[PDB]
Order: sequence, then structure tokens, then C-alpha cells
Amino acid sequence: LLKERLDQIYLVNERRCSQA
Amino acid sequence: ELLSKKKIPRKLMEEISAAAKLKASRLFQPVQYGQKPEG
Amino acid sequence: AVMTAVRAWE
Amino acid sequence: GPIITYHSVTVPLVGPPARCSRTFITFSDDATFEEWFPQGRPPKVPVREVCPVTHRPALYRDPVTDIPYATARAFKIIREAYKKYITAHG
Amino acid sequence: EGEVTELTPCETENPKTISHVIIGLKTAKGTKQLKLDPSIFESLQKERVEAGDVIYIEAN
Amino acid sequence: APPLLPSDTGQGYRTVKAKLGSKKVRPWKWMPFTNPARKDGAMFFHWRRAAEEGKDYPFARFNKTVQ
Repeated sequence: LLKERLDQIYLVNERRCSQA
Repeated sequence: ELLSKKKIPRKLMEEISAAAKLKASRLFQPVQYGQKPEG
Repeated sequence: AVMTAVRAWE
Repeated sequence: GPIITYHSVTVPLVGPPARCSRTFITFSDDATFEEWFPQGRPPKVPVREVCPVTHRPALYRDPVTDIPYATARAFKIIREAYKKYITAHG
Repeated sequence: EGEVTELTPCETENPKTISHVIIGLKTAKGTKQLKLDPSIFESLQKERVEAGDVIYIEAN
Repeated sequence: APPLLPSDTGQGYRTVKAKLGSKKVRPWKWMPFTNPARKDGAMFFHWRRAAEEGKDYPFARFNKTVQ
């Protein structure tokens, strides 16, 4: 289930870095 | 811009899932005057 | 006394 | 206890009469005095360090070998030298 | 204005008592010693002046 | 007033310690030199760097007579 955790982490991190 | 550039891609996440006070003279030889230092 | 010492110091 | 006396008096001028004012700060004990007036030696001028690899003005110092350097290539060369020297020494 | 080079108090007998505080200031042109009123000792410690500090002292 | 001579370490030795320690001096030699202005071939001696040994004497360039 670590794959789902990594997916969640990546999605949240990509959302957080996206906006200036 | 730095955060966008340096965001960690998924593959790196998947992959994730001696000090001593020496002296310059001790390691490197001094260079003769008029010569290019080389190391 | 005080005045003489003041002047001596000056 | 320790006391600091601020004293300001008329004193006669030297070459009503000609007068001026003068101030005589006073301290009770030598401990408080040396606390308030520490005789600090002037700080030493720093060594203007130079990079031993390229002989440029030093910008950094390596945490491991404590040797200053000025470029990434200097850092790589210094670390290779350090590993070789630590292998030779022990 | 100048870099502070000395802060020696001038001890005296009262008619430890100090009658002056000597400050040495250095600039690129040269160096000067000032014979300041002892009461300036409060401001020196308030500003935490030490040797090697650039300071300025207004005349008024 | 006296002339001002150049020198390092006037601002203190400690601050110029690293520069002086980074380098080493070139070797000087007490060496014989040929002066081609002389017709006899006598050899006098110089303080010169090792690499400069055997080089033509520079002061010989001055030698030229009135026609």
C-alpha cells in the first residue's frame, strides 16, 4: 500500500509547489 | 520558480522507498611563483 | 577644604 | 552594595567668578568598574584565506577537512586528495 | 565618526572615580583621540560599543 | 620626508599569512655571465634566477659607438 501513500504524497506536493 | 524546478519526481521517491582539522600545506604542495596552480 | 581640593584637582 | 555615583559640581575656571561645570562618575568596587569598563584588546585582522587548488580568494571551507576552497572543482579535488591521504595514513 | 580603537577610562582622585573617557577613532584619513565627558559611559554600554565598531558621536 | 618603499605585511603578517604560505620562491643563483659587449670574454658573476642562466646580458644592448 506504500504505492498509494507515495501517490498521495506526490499529488499533494505537486499541488503545493504549483502556485506562485 | 525554484520550487517548481526542484520538485521531486515519483521515481526518486520510489528509489528512496570523518571531520578533522587539516591544513592546506598538509595536503597540497605550494606552487612556485609565476606558475599556474594545478592541485 | 572642598574648594581648595577642587582647585588643586583642576 | 555596589553603587555608581553621578556627581556634577561647579569648578572654577583656570587659565561671580569665572566658573565651569565638571562631572565625576564614581564606582564603589573594582568588580563593577571592570564590568562597565572592560579593557578589550582590539580584534585581530582575519587571515585572508586563499584556495589551495586555484589560488583564488577563499569563499568556502570544507566541513570535513577544514580547508578553504573557491569552486566545485576545487571541492572535488580536495575530497579526492583527502580520501587518498586517509587511505595512506590509515 | 570612526572605528573604535580604545575605550580607556581616566581614573582620578575625587576632590574608582573617572574624570574622562578616552575614545580613539580611526578613519581612512587618520586617527583621533577624544576626551569625552564621563557621563557618555552610559551610552557606550547601552550601544554595546567595543573595539572594532564603527560609531558616530554628535557634538550637541 | 623619506621615500615610501613597497612591502607586504605592513598591515600585519597574520592577514597575509595564507598568501605567503600558498607560494614558494623561485631559486636564485650566483652565476657567471658572458657580456657580449666585452671583446675579451671575461666572466663576471650575478645574482640571477636559475632559468635566466646563460641568457644574453641585457646591458650589452647599450653598446654602440659614435660613427
